Amino acid sequence: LTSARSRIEDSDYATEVSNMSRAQILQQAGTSVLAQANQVPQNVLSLLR
Amino acid sequence: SLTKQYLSVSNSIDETVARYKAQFTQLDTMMSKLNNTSSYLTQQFTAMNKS
Repeated sequence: LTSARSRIEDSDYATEVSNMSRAQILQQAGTSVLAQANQVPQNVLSLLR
Repeated sequence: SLTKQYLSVSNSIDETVARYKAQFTQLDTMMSKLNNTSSYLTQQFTAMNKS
């Protein structure tokens, strides 16, 4: 019964570590692309005159 | 009768001692399995964190 409960409940560290890595990376890349996106409109400002 | 009863009780006691020891042996085998598994899990965590 202990083994059965382990199966139903216990997580897998390997899988979860890979997941965390993927998440951290998506987050960092998102921050970067946001930095690039914020700039976009300012190309307009050059046409201020 | 009395040394006879001793024969009987000695025999019964011996059966019981074998039983207890056997239970302990099987339990320790289970320990072996779990220890090995957790140990390699631990090394994996240490390395992937060193990452």
